[PDB]
Amino acid sequence: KIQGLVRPRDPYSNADVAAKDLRQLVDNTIKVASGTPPINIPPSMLRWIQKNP
Amino acid sequence: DSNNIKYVREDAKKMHKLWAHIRMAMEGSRAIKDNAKEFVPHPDNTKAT
Repeated sequence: KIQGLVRPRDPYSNADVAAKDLRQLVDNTIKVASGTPPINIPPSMLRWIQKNP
Repeated sequence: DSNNIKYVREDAKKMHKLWAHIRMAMEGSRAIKDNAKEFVPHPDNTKAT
């Protein structure tokens, strides 16, 4: 968005003109990487009286 | 024992156990092998400890 788009002006004496320019903002979208720790697959050893799948 | 004495005996809470057993029997060997304990008691609890 141009900052000084609208300026006061003096038609009686314009004198010098302030220079202007236009820019380009840059947005962003960062990538993150998730995961899972290695999970042991145990044999069913909770079988005293409780069940184990 | 005297059935004339009051007792309430109708609700699915009565039958969930056998309904679930029927369901896992219908499922096949996976469920039965999986839920082995209620069908196959341990050969000895002392060992089971």
